[PDB]
Amino acid sequence: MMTVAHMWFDNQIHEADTTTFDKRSPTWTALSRIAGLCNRAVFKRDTAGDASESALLKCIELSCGSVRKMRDRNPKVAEISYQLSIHEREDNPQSHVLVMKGAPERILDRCSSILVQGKEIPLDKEMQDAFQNAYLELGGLGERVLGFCQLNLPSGKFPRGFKFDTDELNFPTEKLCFVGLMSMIDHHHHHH
Ligand code: NI
Ligand code: NI
Ligand code: NI
Repeated sequence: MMTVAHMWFDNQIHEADTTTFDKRSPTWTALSRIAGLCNRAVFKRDTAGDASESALLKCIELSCGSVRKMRDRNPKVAEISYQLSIHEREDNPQSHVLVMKGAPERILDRCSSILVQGKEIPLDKEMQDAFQNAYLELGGLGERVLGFCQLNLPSGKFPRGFKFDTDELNFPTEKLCFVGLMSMIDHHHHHH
């Protein structure tokens, strides 16, 4: 049974509440959403979906509340299974946000920018290294590591009700904004 153990964002490793750290950061707001929306899985309880998304669903459910309700005000418009999905932003219904997850390194390659304390900054060398190092620690704990990114689709070219072509990409899947990593562990010993 999977459970999110750690995560990397705002350039810092975080412990997942086994009972994230500071939720204040808007970066955590986005990661949380990417982990809840780019996720097919419903009901640490009885799952229905693959292991990883099961854990994510549990993590976000406990850390942020009803993901059921999160998925409700962020209508799925398109989807693929990396894994991605586009939604009508709760923020402003008129625009869309592309949420994607998958292999850390492959994910990283599709990102030009990255969020640090809510601020989007180019994903230069320094940051790529911060990522490699993080990716090394978490993977080194024998945990399954996932990468999370998103992209606020321009409302001009992708207005509300734009027919996204899931097969033949009718949109961009490159130059996304890296948000964070989330590592999960395959077992437990006791509960607190
Ligand atoms: Ni730890
Ligand atoms: Ni153990
Ligand atoms: Ni203990």
